[PDB]
Amino acid sequence: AVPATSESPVLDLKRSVLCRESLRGQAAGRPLVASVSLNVPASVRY
Amino acid sequence: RWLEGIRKWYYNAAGFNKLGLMRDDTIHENDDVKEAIRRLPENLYDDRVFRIKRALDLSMRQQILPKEQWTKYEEDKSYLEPYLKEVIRERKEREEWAK
Amino acid sequence: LVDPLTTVREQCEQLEKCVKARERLELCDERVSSRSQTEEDCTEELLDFLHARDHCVAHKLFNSL
Amino acid sequence: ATYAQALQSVPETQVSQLDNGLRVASEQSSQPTCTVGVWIDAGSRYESEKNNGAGYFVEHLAFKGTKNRPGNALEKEVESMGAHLNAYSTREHTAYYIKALSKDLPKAVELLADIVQNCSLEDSQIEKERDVILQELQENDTSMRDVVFNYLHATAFQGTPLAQSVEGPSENVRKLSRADLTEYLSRHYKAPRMVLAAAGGLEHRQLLDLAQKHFSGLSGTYDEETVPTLSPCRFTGSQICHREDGLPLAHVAIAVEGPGWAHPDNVALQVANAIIGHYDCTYGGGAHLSSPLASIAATNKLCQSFQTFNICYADTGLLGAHFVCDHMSIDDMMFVLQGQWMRLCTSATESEVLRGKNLLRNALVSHLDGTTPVCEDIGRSLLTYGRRIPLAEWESRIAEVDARVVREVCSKYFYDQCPAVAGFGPIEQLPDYNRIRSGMFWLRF
Amino acid sequence: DLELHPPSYPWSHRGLLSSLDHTSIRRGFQVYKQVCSSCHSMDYVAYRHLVGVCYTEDEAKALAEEVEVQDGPNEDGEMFMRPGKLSDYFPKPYPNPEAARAANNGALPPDLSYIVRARHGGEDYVFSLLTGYCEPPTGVSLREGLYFNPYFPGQAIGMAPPIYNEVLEFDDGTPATMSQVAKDVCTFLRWAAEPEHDHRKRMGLKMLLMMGLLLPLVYAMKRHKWSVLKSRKLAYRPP
Amino acid sequence: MTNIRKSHPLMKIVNNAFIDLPAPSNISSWWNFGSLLGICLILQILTGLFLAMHYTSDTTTAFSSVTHICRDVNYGWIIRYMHANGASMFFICLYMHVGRGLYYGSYTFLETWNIGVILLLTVMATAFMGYVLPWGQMSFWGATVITNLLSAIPYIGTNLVEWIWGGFSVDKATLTRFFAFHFILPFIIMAIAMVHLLFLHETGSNNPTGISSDVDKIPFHPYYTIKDILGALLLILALMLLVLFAPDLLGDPDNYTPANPLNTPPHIKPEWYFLFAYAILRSIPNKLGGVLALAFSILILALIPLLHTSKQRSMMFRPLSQCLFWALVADLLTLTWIGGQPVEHPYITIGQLASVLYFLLILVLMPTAGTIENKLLKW
Amino acid sequence: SHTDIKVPDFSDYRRPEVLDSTKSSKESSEARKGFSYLVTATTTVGVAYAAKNVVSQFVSSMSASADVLAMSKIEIKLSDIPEGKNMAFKWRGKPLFVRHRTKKEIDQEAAVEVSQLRDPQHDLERVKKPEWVILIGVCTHLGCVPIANAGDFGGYYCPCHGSHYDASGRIRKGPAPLNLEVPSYEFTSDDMVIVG
Amino acid sequence: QDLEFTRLPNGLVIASLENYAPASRIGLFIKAGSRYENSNNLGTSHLLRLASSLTTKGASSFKITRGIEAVGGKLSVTSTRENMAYTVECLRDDVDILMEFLLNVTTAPEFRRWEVAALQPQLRIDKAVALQNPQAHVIENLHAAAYRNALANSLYCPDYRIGKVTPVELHDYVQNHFTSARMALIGLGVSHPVLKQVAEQFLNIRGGAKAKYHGGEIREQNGDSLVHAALVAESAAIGSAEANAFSVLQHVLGAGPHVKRGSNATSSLYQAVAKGVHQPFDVSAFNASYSDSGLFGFYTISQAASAGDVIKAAYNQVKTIAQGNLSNPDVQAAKNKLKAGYLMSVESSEGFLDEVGSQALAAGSYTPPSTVLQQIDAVADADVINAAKKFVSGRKSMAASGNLGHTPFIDEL
Amino acid sequence: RQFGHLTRVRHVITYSLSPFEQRAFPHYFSKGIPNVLRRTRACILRVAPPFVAFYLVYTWGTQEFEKSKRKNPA
Amino acid sequence: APTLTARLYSLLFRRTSTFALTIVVGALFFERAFDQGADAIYEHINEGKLWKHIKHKYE
Ligand SMILES: Cc1c(-c2ccc(Cc3ccc(OC(F)(F)F)cc3)cc2)[nH]c2ccccc2c1=O
Repeated sequence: AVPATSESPVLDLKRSVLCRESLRGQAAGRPLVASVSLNVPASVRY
Repeated sequence: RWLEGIRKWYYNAAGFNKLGLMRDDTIHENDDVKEAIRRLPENLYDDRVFRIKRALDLSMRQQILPKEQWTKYEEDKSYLEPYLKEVIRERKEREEWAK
Repeated sequence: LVDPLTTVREQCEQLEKCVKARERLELCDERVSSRSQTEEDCTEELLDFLHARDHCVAHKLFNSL
Repeated sequence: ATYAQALQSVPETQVSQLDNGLRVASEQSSQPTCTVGVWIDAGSRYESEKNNGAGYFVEHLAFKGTKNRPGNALEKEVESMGAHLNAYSTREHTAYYIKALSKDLPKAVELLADIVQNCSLEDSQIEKERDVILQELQENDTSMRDVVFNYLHATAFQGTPLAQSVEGPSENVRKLSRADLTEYLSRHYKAPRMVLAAAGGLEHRQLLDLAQKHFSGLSGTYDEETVPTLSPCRFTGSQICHREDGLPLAHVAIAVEGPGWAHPDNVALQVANAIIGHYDCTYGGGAHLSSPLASIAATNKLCQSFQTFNICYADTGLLGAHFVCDHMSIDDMMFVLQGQWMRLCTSATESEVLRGKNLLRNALVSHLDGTTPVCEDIGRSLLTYGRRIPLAEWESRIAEVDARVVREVCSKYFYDQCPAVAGFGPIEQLPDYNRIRSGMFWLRF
Repeated sequence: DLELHPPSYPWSHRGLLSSLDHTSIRRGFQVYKQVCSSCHSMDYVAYRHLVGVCYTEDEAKALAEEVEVQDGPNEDGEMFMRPGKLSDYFPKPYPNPEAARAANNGALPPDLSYIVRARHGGEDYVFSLLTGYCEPPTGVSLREGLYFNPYFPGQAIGMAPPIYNEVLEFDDGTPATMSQVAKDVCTFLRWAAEPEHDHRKRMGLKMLLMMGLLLPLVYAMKRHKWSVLKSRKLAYRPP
Repeated sequence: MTNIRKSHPLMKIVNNAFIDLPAPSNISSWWNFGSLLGICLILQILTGLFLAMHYTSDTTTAFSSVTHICRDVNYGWIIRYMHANGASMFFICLYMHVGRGLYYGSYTFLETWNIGVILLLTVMATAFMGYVLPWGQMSFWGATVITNLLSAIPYIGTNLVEWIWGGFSVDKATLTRFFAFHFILPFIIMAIAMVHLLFLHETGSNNPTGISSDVDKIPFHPYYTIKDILGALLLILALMLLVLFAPDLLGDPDNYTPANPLNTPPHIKPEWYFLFAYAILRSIPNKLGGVLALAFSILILALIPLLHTSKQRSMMFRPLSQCLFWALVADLLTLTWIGGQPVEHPYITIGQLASVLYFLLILVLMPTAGTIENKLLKW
Repeated sequence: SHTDIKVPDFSDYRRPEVLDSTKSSKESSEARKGFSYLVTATTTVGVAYAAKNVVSQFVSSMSASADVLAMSKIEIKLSDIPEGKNMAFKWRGKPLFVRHRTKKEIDQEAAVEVSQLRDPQHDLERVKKPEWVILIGVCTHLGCVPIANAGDFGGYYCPCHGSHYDASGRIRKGPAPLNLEVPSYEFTSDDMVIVG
Repeated sequence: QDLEFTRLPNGLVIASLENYAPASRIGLFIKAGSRYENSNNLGTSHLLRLASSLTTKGASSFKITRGIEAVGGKLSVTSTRENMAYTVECLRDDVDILMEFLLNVTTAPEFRRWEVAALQPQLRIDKAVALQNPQAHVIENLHAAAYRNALANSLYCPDYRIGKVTPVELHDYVQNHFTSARMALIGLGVSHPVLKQVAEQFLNIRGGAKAKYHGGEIREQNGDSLVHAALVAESAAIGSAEANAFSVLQHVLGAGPHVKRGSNATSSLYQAVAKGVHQPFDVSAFNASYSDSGLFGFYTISQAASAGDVIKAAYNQVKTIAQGNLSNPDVQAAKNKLKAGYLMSVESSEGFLDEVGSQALAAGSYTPPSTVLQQIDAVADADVINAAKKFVSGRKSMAASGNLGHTPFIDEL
Repeated sequence: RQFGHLTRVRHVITYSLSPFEQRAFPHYFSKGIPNVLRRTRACILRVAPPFVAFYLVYTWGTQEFEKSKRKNPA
Repeated sequence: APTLTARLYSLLFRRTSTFALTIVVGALFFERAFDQGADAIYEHINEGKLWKHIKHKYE
């Protein structure tokens, strides 16, 4: 129904990490999930 | 030596410096020049791209830079020489080999 | 019947540029008409005169028509 | 047991006010969990050039200790009660809030109050958060979406405070003293500019009380001389074209000037935007997608992604689209997108407007799910509209829009109007402004 | 062979937007009629051409009726002679060039249709020739019937001074001085050679006005479109 | 896709050649001349076709049919004078066009350039045969003199001339065939001009700096569509100023007395745009020598690229060259003047000097100028 | 940062309507567009005017010239054709017949049994004045010229294939399919007929 | 209104809270995750997830898209290792249109050769995008390293198999895994009576190995200047009491940020690591738990050159928890965090649907939140030290990605 | 070659205004006049000399032709 | 009230269809106005000279 939070372009250079303040919240904690949709950009979760 | 009088004169009369161009920006591109340009590092390419972009945009407006901004005769480093010299030196060699 | 043309040709004739040119006319008039055995003529001097006369005539004649 | 009905018995929002003028807003349900916090009419639009990104600087400092809880005391205490403490700054709105056990609402509201009012802003903590912003600024440089949008603003509202980025220029980050921060704070963080909003299991009455208990010291005294007012912001039809052929994909962002928060036209525009829609290469839809922009982009690999937006500021906004595409496709993306604006403007169908309606109905109903979205809707609505608009009101404005409205409204903003364009990356193909501008009308209409 | 070029007389039609004086043409026509028609021809002008220019339809019909012209055959196979219509051209003096030479001592009188156009100097030149006839300069003996005119090439012409005072009475009663007679006939010989003159100049003025409108308009359209690029500022912001 | 502009086999071609074509940002007014030449060509063809609806190529009727156009055909005059001043405007546009090419070194685009040389030659052939069709004095006598030059050629020369003529003199056949050639050639010009652009669009345009422009290209539409309209508008002002205020200015009076194989006009000379090469012919005393000089005075154009010595492409940054070029221009203006004068003193000498100066500038001085300039940059 | 990019000052270039940075451009949007499109629209009206004239002339050229118009009509003095006589003229390179019909011939063509005619065209449907019948001297069969006052109907007779015509110029006998052609004419007075 | 629950004779669960909201979420949950792929059809379930909206018997591919979109609806398909979840959302008045679609997609896909062929490249795109998150590399690797079968299966189809998943495999997979005995149909904003009746009439479909933990390591050498690394031992299975112990141990040690831009002053691991090494880094306890098995450990993100120090530091912190250092205040914090986390996770009507349906498969019925918090309280400090003890002495699985030149091997640790 | 495949360019920003936000003739005479003069000076000593020379060769030659066609006083 | 150029825009120039109808109408009027007005300018400049002026003397 709603568009996703970070849209998904393939072939598009990655966003950088240059401090602890951006890193924390990255370390994985639960197993993987994958959703695909009709509307909403496809994403991968812990 | 003593012709350096004319050189400095010719330079200012020629007048490409008024567009912030350096001498090698003005070199007409044949195949040797193309290769030499192709062999320039990021820094030197990007500068050339800019200086021309700058100059062409000035050409379109029918203007020149402020005199402070003009390429000073002495500050005109001959950036393309090393690359071009070798591009040519190389070609002359394969030409020789074809006999 | 007076022609305005011959009026103005007179009027113009009394100007320094004209009077000097007809003097040029008259010198050779009584140089060739005085000398004999001389095939040289004097159109050139008449034309000098007419050029300067008729320039002036032009400037003023059409007024009368 | 119908939809029309369902709307009717959604919990109402409680609206109250303190002496100083702090508004207190609440929506309640039988809920073990809640969210509460402070929304403030403060951001970059309120900053000058000399103190730009102060609001952002503070955001870094906000959770770093208070006078009552110095250093990591505030952190530890939120952590140990299982609470989640969070913040955000836009060009118009700051917001700090806390996700908590319903039972811990009191301490929740105490803590929020400790952050806003009695913020330490330690010398060394400033100098540490100084480097951090600089590095965040650097990471942000490698986000093309981020950059293109910053640029759209910068060129759209050039020579105003809306042209300003939230984060501030690096020059400021490097130079902003602790003096500048405390001055910014006292000038902008005032009770009539602020709203305390909460959702979950909480009797409204309790919140209002608690508001009094901890937010009573908040000042509402702008002397006549220095009353922060938002001068309108002039939009300019313009282009900013940062060409960097070295990057793999082109970002383009193009907008006309939108009406801004207040205006009812926003509703019909949202309908129209939903028609045109959004896309990326991960979508199931393909050719069969409903939106012609989406189906055409999909079938012909024009772009990797796109969204329509309609960003609202005070009395202005950015209504447009952003797309990310191959360096060869910028022309074809721009042509179909502008094509679409014209088709709605001139010749929208009923069925497709019905679709737009249904999308937007669905959109904002399922958005407001769980306490944080709802808490925020309260907090922000109070700042933007001066009130929470009930869902049933949204639905009344939505039912109102037909084909005729979508045509008229879209024509007002899109048809034969100057856009602002930002492109970033290998944009050598990205069409010339004159060509883009001529693409805003049909010589057939 | 020196050369004296004519001076540039301030004609009623000299200027950019100046028409021919049509009353002058009507007189000048008559100076062809009564004087040159005998010697010269004017093949490209017919009786009709005068209508709406110097003569009414009916006047021009009468002028046409006043002349003989051959027509035929009739069914018997004979060429007869008849009164002119508007559709008849101004009729030639002789049957051919050779016959015309016989009549004028070897000289062929040029057709006058285009004479203003076909001689450097135009009406200035013809007017100077007609009024410039003079006695030779001293030193000069022209041959037989080779009269002296200072404006003719080689300075010797085989045409007797054709105009003099009162060589005709004008329809409108203008005092027929030699100069006036030459002015008028030149005005007509202008129109002979270039009937478009007036219409052309009308178009001139309307063109100058339209261009006056469109040139700055279109220039502004150009500057408008181009202003996107003209204004633009560049920045090289290398990493 | 849906851009029919890019899709449709026919529209694709127009889109690529007139709309989305990358043109340099900075091209000057000297680049307008291509467009303007096109317009001149269409202009000639329309006016030409309309004149041909009323003209006849029989020697007896020919002169009369043209005057018939100018007297009795509705607006025949404005059509005829437009066609004749249009031929002038063609040559002005051509010479400015070629001038641009020389100064800015556009001739480096060799196929484009040579096709240009062919185009030039063809328009010359067209305009030569055009001026004959009225069948006035200068038409007829001009045509006799020039054509005849071919007789200078050893052996075959004299035959070839009578073969062009179709008889022992410029008469019936000559005109009737000159009508046909004159009619068909513009169409061939049309074709060759398309080949001209076919080559152009492989590289796209040069620009005044002479420096490659792919860093600052703009689409032809709207920038150059708007400029062309403006250009064309200024072209139409030039044309109509001649046609409506001075139609006879650029031609010759003798072309208003019919062609007479007896009476020879005082100073026979072709129309102004040949006068420079007419003078070059008259420099050289020997006839075959003067034919080969007049031949070389045009074909030398196809030599210009080989003679190029500068390391820089354009003359913009090249002062000596600029001067020699402006010399060469003024010299050409002198040859034009000299060509219109009688073959007498002092014009004979001036001419000789001018003709020497012409070939000297192209073959020797301007190449040298190039190398000096170079040595002065330490090129 | 990219956040250090600020857009240059365009004030020098701007319209005064949009110089005021704290006001909405949306006021002047109606107007600024108006001024610009007016220039466009005005220009088009100018060029319309021109193209009309240029096209109009070129089309005119192909319409009949002054000389073709001058052989368009013919002026025939009626008082020069006596009663009973057929006078022929030359018109459009064709013989043109103008006949003074007598009191007798008027009554005779009016009484003509019309349903016997190969080509009807009643007399009063072929004339303006009954004493005058104007016809082209071109026989409708194979284009010969009929001779006045011969044949079975005392009108015209064409010797080529035996075409007999009456005093209204109607076909009555022979192979001719149509009546002799009636030209466009008018009487400009009691004396004058203008054919053409 | 509170939750209703049904288990038909055919094995199928229906659970549904009618809450009279304006929106209706329905979810069909199926034991059809990646784990039920064998070594022959690896990647089939991934194609199957991309494959909704492909023609069905009752609706065209066009109709599924256009129809759902018409009403503002949404259809999504989510996969873990153990289940797949087909979810429809819509305004409440259109549940039976979306329900028609849901049934068609799951009970009667046609999987036509041309459609299925056409869709293959989506595997590359989908996977490609997904693997942009480095956490996805490491977790997929981790499972591969730790298991010999089933739970080792990547969720994303292996490269070799792209272009090669057949119609027949898709049919086989649905026919053998999408069965009444394997499915739970969950709902908000819908009456239980008519869900039951739908499930009886349309979801009555006839029915159809243990995951052996192995312990290995897998190391992607790739030269980023950050090294992602995860170290785990076998944890307890979901549904067991011991599993609650692990959840608590996770939250003692530290499992995610609470305050934005915060220092995580209560996170035991974060602090353990922050003392050793100062430059950009992050660490969390990693806790997975499945029907057969579980993995518990930690995930580091460290500078390439400090990966050694960070992993060792982190492991050491677990060792002192396992030795015995653990005060009630810490375990109280951990429980409060966990308790708060659980309630918050089921706060949205979205997360709730995931819990209801999630439990419905892996256990008998719905456990109310109140019972669950009680079960977290039921964890003794004793059980937490056992969880840590189990981890330190358990056989290890490891996975790393980055410039691994200073990343230790398992045997190096 | 089509827009999109012309050349490689890196790190160049271009700011520009819509034609409807700006004027066609900013500082048209104020700036125009001096720029024309600058331009005129810059080329005059390269362009003008040859035409001066033409003027001279021309006016000399013309009246030399006239003079030589007069009679000589001897 | 917004300005006159603005009135012109919203009434005549926004819809391309009205823009074109405007052009054709305006051209019709421009045509006659300009023809009539410019002819005046020509005929005054050439007072008494034109057949149109001296017509009356022979009728
Ligand atoms: C193509 C091009 C032009 C350019 C050339 C001509 C015209 C007017 C014109 C002439 C002949 C025509 O006949 C045709 F093609 F239709 F069959 C049509 C139109 C207009 C423009 N001008 C340029 C200017 C600068 C750089 C490039 C070009 C160019 O490529």
